[PDB]
Amino acid sequence: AGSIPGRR
Amino acid sequence: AGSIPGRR
Amino acid sequence: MGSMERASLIQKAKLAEQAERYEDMAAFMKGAVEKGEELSCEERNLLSVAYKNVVGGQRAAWRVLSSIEQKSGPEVREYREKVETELQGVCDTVLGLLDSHLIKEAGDAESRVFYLKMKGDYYRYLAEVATGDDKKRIIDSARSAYQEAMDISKKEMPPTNPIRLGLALNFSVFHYEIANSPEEAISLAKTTFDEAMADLHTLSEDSYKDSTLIMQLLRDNLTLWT
Amino acid sequence: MGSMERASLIQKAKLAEQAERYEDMAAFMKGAVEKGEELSCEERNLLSVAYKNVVGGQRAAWRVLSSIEQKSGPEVREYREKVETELQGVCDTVLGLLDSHLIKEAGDAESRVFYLKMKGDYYRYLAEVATGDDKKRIIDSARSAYQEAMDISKKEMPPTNPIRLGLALNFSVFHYEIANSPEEAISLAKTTFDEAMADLHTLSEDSYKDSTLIMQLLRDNLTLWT
Ligand SMILES: *Cc1ccc(C(=O)N2CCC(CCO)CC2)cc1
Ligand SMILES: *Cc1ccc(C(=O)N2CCC(CCO)CC2)cc1
Ligand SMILES: [Ca+2]
Ligand SMILES: [Ca+2]
Ligand SMILES: [Cl-]
Ligand SMILES: [Cl-]
Ligand SMILES: [Cl-]
Ligand SMILES: [Cl-]
Repeated sequence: AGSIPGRR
Repeated sequence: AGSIPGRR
Repeated sequence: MGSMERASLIQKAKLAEQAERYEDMAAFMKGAVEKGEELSCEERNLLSVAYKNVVGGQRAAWRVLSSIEQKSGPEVREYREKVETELQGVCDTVLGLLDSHLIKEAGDAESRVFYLKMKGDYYRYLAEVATGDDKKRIIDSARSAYQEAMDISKKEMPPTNPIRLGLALNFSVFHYEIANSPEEAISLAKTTFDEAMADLHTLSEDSYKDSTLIMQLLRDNLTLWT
Repeated sequence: MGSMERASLIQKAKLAEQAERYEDMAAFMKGAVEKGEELSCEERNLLSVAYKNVVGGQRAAWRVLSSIEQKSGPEVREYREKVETELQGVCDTVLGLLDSHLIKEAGDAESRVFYLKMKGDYYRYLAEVATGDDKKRIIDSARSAYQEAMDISKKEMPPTNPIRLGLALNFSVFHYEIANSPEEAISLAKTTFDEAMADLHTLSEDSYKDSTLIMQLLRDNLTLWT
């Protein structure tokens, strides 16, 4: 289950 | 120029 | 960081991100917040990205050690407790910045939803490692922060707004992973995806890209959950 | 780490590697060395891997900032100086462990060549960032450490020994990147590769794999340099 990815 | 890679 | 200029802290936080020095980036942005001034949209992103990276590495290390601990001297439990305590300190630090005094001074919907989403995220991270007499109160603190941000975002933001979409995505993960409510998780992700789909026709090509990227993350979770 | 058992420090250093917590791993192995006892072959690898990871991230961040600095307020130079100072502190810490008292107590060829190779590596890392009145003396300190390790390895180790091969590889990189001696670098890598090739027939399948892996690294550099 993926949350908003941290970095960019 | 590659040295010995650090981790494994 | 009290002796460094606000602009220099922001300047060095962007340099730290380029160098992938996320602990430095978080310390710079912590000093920028403690100057007492509200954060711009870009500055809010710098704060979020910095601490999300730092706590992300801590969570990954915690899960490695907790898995070894469960498979199994006191060394494994001691070191897991060590990483767990440092993770809780970072979460407490972010929650302290939001409480002093980012949230109370956030009047716009964009800023207030952003900070309340952060508050739910870092209470969710505390909930991932909690086992004692506070576990339920920590879970409710995450739910309460997410719910207030959800209420404002539904009233004040279009269904395609990236912050609104990311909020619903993380709140859905909270329902699935923390609150033991997989049906609530699936319903929120599905309703969020469908209402954003119907609003895509109003967007420019650049905003279209921003929204559909997060919509695919919702789709990924739905495929995993159904 | 003076209050923790030697075995617990070694135990937790292996856990830190699994969790990719390399600063913790280095601190654990620093405490293990400071117990005063010599290191086993495996323990020497734990020490080397820990600090090579920590300084590796510092070097990568230094090169990002130094590139931005060269493209170009004082923020970029200040932050580069900050990372550079912390990199030099880690290198000084490793060199202090080798000098107190790992090297003087290393009598076997395997241990002594290993520590002297480390000494050349961390003086080479100091040389990468040096610009002042010490730059030449730091370069000579790296050359002297590499040369002593080379002399012992040629006398005491077969040409296929992984430590001997890795020593020659890193010494060749020193010649190319630090000493401005690309012809010396190419000659050492070529002679090392050829003499290891002629000794492969003596090895088992597992030792064959160990040696040919490092031989390919020498081949990669030769392809890049010729
Ligand atoms: C809560 C939140 C954060 C970020 C976005 C967003 O616009 N994303 C996801 C990651 C981002 C890089 C970090 O800024 C790129 C696209 C939405 C919601
Ligand atoms: C100086 C040195 C170090 C390590 C080797 C070696 O056997 N290698 C390269 C990296 C290693 C993982 C770290 O132990 C795997 C193969 C040779 C020479
Ligand atoms: Ca000022
Ligand atoms: Ca003891
Ligand atoms: Cl510990
Ligand atoms: Cl305001
Ligand atoms: Cl700085
Ligand atoms: Cl001895």
